[PDB]
Amino acid sequence: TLNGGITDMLTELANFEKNVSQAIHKYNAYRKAASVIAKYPHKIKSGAEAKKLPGVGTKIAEKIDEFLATGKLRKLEKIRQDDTSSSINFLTRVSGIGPSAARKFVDEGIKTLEDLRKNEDKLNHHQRIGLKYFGDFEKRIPREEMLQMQDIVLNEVKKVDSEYIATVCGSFRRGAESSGDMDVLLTHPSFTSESTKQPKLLHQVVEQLQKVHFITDTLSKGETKFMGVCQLPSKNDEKEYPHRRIDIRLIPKDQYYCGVLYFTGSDIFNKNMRAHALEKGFTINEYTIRPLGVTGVAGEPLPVDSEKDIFDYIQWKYREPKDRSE
DNA sequence: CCGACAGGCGCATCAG
DNA sequence: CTGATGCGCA
DNA sequence: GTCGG
Ligand SMILES: Cc1cn([C@H]2C[C@H](O)[C@@H](COP(=O)(O)OP(=O)(O)OP(=O)(O)O)O2)c(=O)[nH]c1=O
Ligand SMILES: [Ca+2]
Ligand SMILES: [Ca+2]
Ligand SMILES: [Ca+2]
Ligand SMILES: [Ca+2]
Ligand SMILES: [Ca+2]
Repeated sequence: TLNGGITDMLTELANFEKNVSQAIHKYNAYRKAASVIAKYPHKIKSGAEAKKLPGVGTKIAEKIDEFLATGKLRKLEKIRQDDTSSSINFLTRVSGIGPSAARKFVDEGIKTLEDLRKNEDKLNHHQRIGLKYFGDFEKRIPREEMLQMQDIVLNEVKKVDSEYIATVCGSFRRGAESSGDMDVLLTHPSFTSESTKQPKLLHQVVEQLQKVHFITDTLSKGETKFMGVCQLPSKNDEKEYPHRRIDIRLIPKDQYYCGVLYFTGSDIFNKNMRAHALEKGFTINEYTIRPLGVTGVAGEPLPVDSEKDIFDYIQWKYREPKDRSE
């Protein structure tokens, strides 16, 4: 809230570039700016003051100038009244409709929740589930409920095979008091970078979670990654809990820390960490950290036995999950 | 100035 | 059918 | 939209 007006403003423009301009690099640029301003511990008095931050430049500065003086932004007022823009922006709030489909729907006269709800035959499976649980997917998950979802998931995973480890990552592991969804990192000794000795390792976990009515829906599902919906059981004469987005990723056990670094986030922390490693001659994915030879070719994986080790290689002081939030 | 800008899984489509 | 490209999302 | 080489 310190520069809340400013970071709200920038985030809105970020969402505009992504969903309407389909300009993914302007999106990121505005998000980087937002991020850096949020962490800045003085009430910003001018654009010039903000320009001294990395990722804030000439044009965001002018925008901050206009906002400080008048309390709003002309470019945004216009965007707020452009019907098309607002309609394309709204439809992307549905899980499974990105900038492209949203623009296609709006060209065909589909602009509202009602339009969607009586054109189910035009949506793919994912888009349909997102529509179905549209309101639920935008409620946040209190940490108390995340703690119950974690208990179910670990216990059921345990029940399929005691050798599995499941770790709830995302904002939950960063200690947040509320979460947007649930991210589960799954490992098992039969799946490593060198061999897959059992098949259905992810499937059997999903199947067990569906069997106890915890996973209610499936958005997509391959061998290593599941994306879907889950729900806590409710007691008698109570309202049902909202349905919730759940992601489960099966990662090679020997690449656990690159993996858990990756799903712990935040999204911008990773982007800033991958972007900083690139500048120091490495590349990081969910799997490995590798060096970069002059040609742009990735060297062979470096040894890693902790989250901390990854931070060393790119000359960063270890930051606890709590301190990786935006 | 002007080239990247993080990286990859699953689903969907298109050319052959 | 592969293989390549784009989308939506993590 | 921003940066740094
Ligand atoms: C979406 C996204 C996720 N990630 C990583 C980091 C995230 O912690 C993880 C998935 O987390 P998410 O499920 O996106 O949740 P979150 O960490 O954003 O927190 P919230 O629930 O409050 O929205 O994957 C990226 O590196 N880049 C991205 O763009
Ligand atoms: Ca700057
Ligand atoms: Ca969406
Ligand atoms: Ca999450
Ligand atoms: Ca997620
Ligand atoms: Ca029900």
